Amino acid sequence: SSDPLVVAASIIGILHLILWILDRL
Amino acid sequence: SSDPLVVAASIIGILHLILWILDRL
Amino acid sequence: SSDPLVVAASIIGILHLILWILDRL
Amino acid sequence: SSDPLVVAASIIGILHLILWILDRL
Ligand SMILES: [Ca+2]
Ligand SMILES: [Ca+2]
Ligand SMILES: [Ca+2]
Ligand SMILES: [Ca+2]
Ligand SMILES: [Ca+2]
Ligand SMILES: [Cl-]
Repeated sequence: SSDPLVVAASIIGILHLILWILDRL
Repeated sequence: SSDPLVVAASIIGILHLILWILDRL
Repeated sequence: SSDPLVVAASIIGILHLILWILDRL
Repeated sequence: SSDPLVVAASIIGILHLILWILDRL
C-alpha cells in the first residue's frame, strides 16, 4: 500500500498517457 | 504510506501538470 | 511495498522513458 | 516505505525534470 497522494498521482499519470495516445491516434 | 522521496516526487509531478495546463490556458 | 497500481504506473513510466530514448537515438 | 522499483522510478523522474530545466536554462 501507498500514500493516498501517491495513488492519486499514479492514476493521473496513467490517464495522462492514455489521453495523449488517443489524441495522437 | 510511501517513502518520503516518493511522496515528494508525486507532489512535484502533479504540480508540473497543473503549471503546464495553466500555461497552455 | 506499494499499491499494485503504483507499481504498475512506475513500470509504465520507466518503459516510456526507455522507448523515448531509443526513438531519439 | 515503497517498493524499491517505485523508489527507483521516482528518482529517475526527478532527475529527468532537473536535467530538462538545466537544459532549458
Ligand atoms: Ca507502503
Ligand atoms: Ca500521508
Ligand atoms: Ca527510505
Ligand atoms: Ca489498493
Ligand atoms: Ca516488490
Ligand atoms: Cl508507494
